[PDB]
Amino acid sequence: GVPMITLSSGIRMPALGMGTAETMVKGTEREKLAFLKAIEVGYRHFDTAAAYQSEECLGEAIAEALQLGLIKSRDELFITSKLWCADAHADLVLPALQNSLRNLKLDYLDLYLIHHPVSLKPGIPKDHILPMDYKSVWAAMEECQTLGFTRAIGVCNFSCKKLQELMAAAKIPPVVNQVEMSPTLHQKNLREYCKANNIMITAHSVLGAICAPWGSNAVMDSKVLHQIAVARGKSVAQVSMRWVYQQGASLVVKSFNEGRMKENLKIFDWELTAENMEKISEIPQSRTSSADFLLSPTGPFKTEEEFWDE
Repeated sequence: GVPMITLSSGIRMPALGMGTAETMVKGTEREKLAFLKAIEVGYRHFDTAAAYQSEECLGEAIAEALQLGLIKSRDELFITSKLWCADAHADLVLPALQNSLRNLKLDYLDLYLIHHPVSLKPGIPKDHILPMDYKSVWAAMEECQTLGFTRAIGVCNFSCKKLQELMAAAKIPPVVNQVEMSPTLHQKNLREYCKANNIMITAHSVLGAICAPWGSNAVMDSKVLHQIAVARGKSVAQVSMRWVYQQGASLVVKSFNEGRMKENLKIFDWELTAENMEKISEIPQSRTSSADFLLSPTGPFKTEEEFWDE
């Protein structure tokens, strides 16, 4: 099945997880049925965020998955949620996590991440984007683990530069850095630093977010990946996701239909040859998921090069 990844703290992590559609609107009951279907197919790692108001759909799906005997216990699952920038302030982190736990109908999370390396004024508007205090927020994240409300803590979309900034006063180092990674964004430099510090790389937007406004077609319409997919008898989607795992990375994928989420679990039964990786290593680079919704002429980051340090 899905291999387990041993994180730096000893916590086991299912290498392949399923995320939630990045819609900052309410949750549909078709989302809940998709989560329940993933559990029935064989997914145990699920990745949500408080910014998408879809946690209650995952909480309902977990509850019904236990009712239907699909899983026998909650400790069979690896639930992850993220801290929204509006609550990315010291005294506001623990109320934020306890709210996500009440929405999820859970008592603890398996992993708690910081969504973006920025803060927001508690109330996209560009006047509200505020520079993050990495030391005080991470200390609150560190307390969230000590009190038992989460088993591990991490970060999302953190550059190698900003990681060292958070690693300075860190008592509990980040276990996971969830960043964009695909055959069009190799992240060699970031994966080089995280490997030497035992930070796990979890890849989002493995397919370039073809369905989102901030996405592109650089992965799904790649004629390089098409050629490999036919040689190996796979789809373009499985070639990209196999590449991420074969680089020693975790990955969260968004599955809107039972056809794809059944095929996604088959990336662990085959292997890309040595050339296949060399032909992919020379693919031109293009970052899809842009933080231009977080770029403010008044805030900490005003260009794409400052947010990503590239």
